Amino acid sequence: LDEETGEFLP
Amino acid sequence: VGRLIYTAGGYFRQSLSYLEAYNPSNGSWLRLADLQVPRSGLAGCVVGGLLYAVGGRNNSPDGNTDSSALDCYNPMTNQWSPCASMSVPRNRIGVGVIDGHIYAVGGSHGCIHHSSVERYEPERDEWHLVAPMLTRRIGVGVAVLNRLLYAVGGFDGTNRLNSAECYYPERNEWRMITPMNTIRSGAGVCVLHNCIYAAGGYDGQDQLNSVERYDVETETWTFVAPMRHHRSALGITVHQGKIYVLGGYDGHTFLDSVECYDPDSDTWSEVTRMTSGRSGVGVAVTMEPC
Repeated sequence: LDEETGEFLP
Repeated sequence: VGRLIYTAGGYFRQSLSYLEAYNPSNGSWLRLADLQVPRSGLAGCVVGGLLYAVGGRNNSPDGNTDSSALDCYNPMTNQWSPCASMSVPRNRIGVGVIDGHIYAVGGSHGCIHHSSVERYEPERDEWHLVAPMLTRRIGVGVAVLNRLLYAVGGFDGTNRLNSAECYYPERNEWRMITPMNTIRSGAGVCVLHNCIYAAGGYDGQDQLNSVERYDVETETWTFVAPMRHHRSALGITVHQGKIYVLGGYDGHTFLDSVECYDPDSDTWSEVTRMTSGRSGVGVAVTMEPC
């Protein structure tokens, strides 16, 4: 998880 | 006067194409024409009454495409029209407007972290690169005060930043300014009265709810009242002397709360909720669609 945006990277 | 707070795009599970507008006069929300491509980490701005969506990324189930796109929404027609694309994709971009010209600041392209900056000419429909920032910045907060462009915080690919710099257009030059008291990436940065506000963000450990403002004359950062919710990757804009922050990520859920800062009383209050929680939206204010 991108902790700044909440986006899942894989 | 009939202006709305537009929110474009954002992220929840995937990048979104929503365009919704909030009316502070009556508290109503309107869903308008979708973006042609879903984008999160984009920026919104307004020139000549037209809304612009700049950069971002389509984080989809099948793809992760950074965007160099510039798209223009017309409230009169409720339609999106593409414009000339930027020189490079810019995810988690910062955007400011000086004298009808759109400045695109920083952002990421894959694992590259931009220091580059480029300037859009609406009537000529042209982008041109200008002087790059002193620091590479993604998730950078950008605002304009007294026809000067400020780039606040962000992430340079190694460290989150409390540094900030100012772009002086007549000299095509960037200068560092006083650094913030708090390291901030993904904060909401706007201008209210004679101050640049930095709200929320991520300091490397936790999402922030603190807010500090920069007095360009005294060159100091001062904390004001904190937001009710910790949030990073929030939307932010100013409307009639108040700051509105929209959504973001608090480390647990994607917020739908919209908080409002009154500088006369130095207080935050929740004024509405978005139709759904999301982060990484692009926010701007212009006339209502009709």
